[PDB]
Amino acid sequence: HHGYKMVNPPRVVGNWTPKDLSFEYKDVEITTEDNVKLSGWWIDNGSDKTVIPLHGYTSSRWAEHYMRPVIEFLLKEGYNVLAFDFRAHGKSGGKYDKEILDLKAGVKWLKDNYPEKSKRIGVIGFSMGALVAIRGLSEVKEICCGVADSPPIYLDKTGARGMKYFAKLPEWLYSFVKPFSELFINVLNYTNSIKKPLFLIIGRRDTLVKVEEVQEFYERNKHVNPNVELWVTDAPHVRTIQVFPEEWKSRVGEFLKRWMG
Amino acid sequence: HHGYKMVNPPRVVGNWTPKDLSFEYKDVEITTEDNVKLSGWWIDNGSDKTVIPLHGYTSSRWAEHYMRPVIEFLLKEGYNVLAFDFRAHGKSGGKYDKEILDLKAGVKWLKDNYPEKSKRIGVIGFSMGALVAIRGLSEVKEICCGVADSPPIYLDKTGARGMKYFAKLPEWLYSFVKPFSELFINVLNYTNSIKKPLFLIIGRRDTLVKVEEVQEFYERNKHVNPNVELWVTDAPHVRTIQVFPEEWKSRVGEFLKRWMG
Repeated sequence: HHGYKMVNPPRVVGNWTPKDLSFEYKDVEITTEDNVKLSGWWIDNGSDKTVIPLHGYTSSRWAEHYMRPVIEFLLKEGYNVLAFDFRAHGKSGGKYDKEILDLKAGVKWLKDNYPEKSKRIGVIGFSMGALVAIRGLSEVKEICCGVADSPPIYLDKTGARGMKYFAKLPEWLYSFVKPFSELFINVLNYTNSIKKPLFLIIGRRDTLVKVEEVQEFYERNKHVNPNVELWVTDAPHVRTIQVFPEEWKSRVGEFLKRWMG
Repeated sequence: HHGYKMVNPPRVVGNWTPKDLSFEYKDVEITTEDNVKLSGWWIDNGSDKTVIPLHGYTSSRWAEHYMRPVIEFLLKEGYNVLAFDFRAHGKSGGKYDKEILDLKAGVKWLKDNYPEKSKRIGVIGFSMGALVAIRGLSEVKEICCGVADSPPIYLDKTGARGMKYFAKLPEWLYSFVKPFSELFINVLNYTNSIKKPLFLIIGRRDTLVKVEEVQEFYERNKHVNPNVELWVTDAPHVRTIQVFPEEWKSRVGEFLKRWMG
């Protein structure tokens, strides 16, 4: 095989909007510093606080097993929400590292256009989005706190684990899933630079990320960050909010109340 | 679940070009009647004959297990080749029935711009592309012959078969593959309208399309088409050319020589 010059994620657009949660919202376009046009929802909930939920690789803002519940949860807590698709995902433009530019653009859009709605900004990321949340908490000054649910710490190891499950499929399904494996950053370096409140969540039934990996991130970061916390759960990858919704929302709700005001 | 408003196929771009086969080629853009911009290779091989190889759903012109071999084969036979990505696949534009418009646009581009290179036009399709080849042979007058390798005859049944294999995967892989199942036309109607040479190829180890389905298409069409042929092979879906390359190329080469001149 000769490899792949380029592998763009699938684009999945769901069939619900914040209207289905009984919240008014705007469809907006956000432009990044490298001129990528992102698609998102601006959901003005009458707050001076905004939380930005970040979806995973190959996912989108619609993912019903974690994005719909987290957006509903955030709005019911009274926060404003900006929820956008990462580049090349969902309805966003761009051809498929750079997702930090997407988050920076979203924060800039809030500060430029709705500063009164974004006096405080928090981030919640899932899977790939949890890595972007971690990077954002380090590099984006306007973010005051972050939740990182199932962050891959060792991208190569996580990639290799996924591959272990490809052996079982029929050949047509294999050639479908393989390019995204091959398409699939030093995460631990961020343990030195994150000094802001951080809530790490990792599940024991996660077949992509080991609890030991997130535990080591915690052990390193806690020596320079007095507000990092770790929750080890009994759920699969990014599905604590699905399997343990009451506890996830209680704990994350308390964390956000603590830092968002 | 609320369903999917829209599911765009993954975009897979490989790392080979016709230069790697030692053939000069042009990167071209072809515009459909509904204004979709397709990407393709125009490979002028000094012939008055062009063959158009059509890839499958979620695939692209690069697929190394059938598209690279068929393009190499066609060029070594001395045919010109126009090889494009269907809408929303590979490098082609469009948001994801309509693939017949893509084929019509390719044929129009040849006839408009290179009529001397396309005195005869043949089509070879694989999987979804084989359905488009069948439809093209019926509806596009400029096409003189077609090869349909592994055409789904009953799209709903083929879709249902694929789903049988989803039960085995870990939950993260499932939510990845499911939208394309749900996203996934009366094919047998074409048995009445196809009157031009048609080579049907179907494998016994095909887990998506039953040999009986393609056999029934053959039985119906042969009463109005004196030049339809059927080859039942021992290969998996679209992989006769991979498992039996010499026989595939010998038989398809003879078919094309018979009709292309």
